[PDB]
Amino acid sequence: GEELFTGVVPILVELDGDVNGHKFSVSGEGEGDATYGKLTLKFICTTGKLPVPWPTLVTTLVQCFARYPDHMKQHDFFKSAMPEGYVQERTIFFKDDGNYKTRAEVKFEGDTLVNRIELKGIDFKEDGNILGHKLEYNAISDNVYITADKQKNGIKANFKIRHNIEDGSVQLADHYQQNTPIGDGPVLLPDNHYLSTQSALSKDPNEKRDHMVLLEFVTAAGI
Repeated sequence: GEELFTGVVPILVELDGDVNGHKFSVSGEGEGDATYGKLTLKFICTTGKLPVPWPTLVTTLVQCFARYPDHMKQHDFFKSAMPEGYVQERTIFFKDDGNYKTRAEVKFEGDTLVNRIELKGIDFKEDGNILGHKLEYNAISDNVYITADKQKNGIKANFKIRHNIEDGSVQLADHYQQNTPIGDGPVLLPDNHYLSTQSALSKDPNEKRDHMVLLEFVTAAGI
């Protein structure tokens, strides 16, 4: 499956969301180059205004583009599941606020790597940091800690994202993740390791729709 990632691969992302009954959709396009762990993406809210802050969607909106060091390549579950792909599920607990539950299918459609997502958010506070849009449009960076899940023939992960709040404080988002192959072929069940991930958020000065530009680097480490 790793052979499918040796060059630059087009990416498409499609998300339908419902957070406390606020419905929305997001589409994204860009490119990934796993040789360098490099992702360039642009997302648009296709339904109008996004009802949650963009930074809170970054993690949900393709870890198959991680750069695995040569000495770690037998620990890359993500690429091993391709082209058939994998289901990626999360619960994201926003401290003192609501939660997102996400289910996504990541697979090739031809030469394009597609991430199709449903997101459901509940128990958010109307005037909290998410629905109240109190988070800075700021980068996120952290380590995704992966372990094998032999019983789903896949992986689990956990990590924290600390989103800056406009008052100088932090909104914690505790992520719990599980990935399961879609196909029935052999996949790589890894030893414990992590993905060092950094996402830089920006705006396209010519884009009038509600949107997010991302430049992201993802590198496997810890072995």
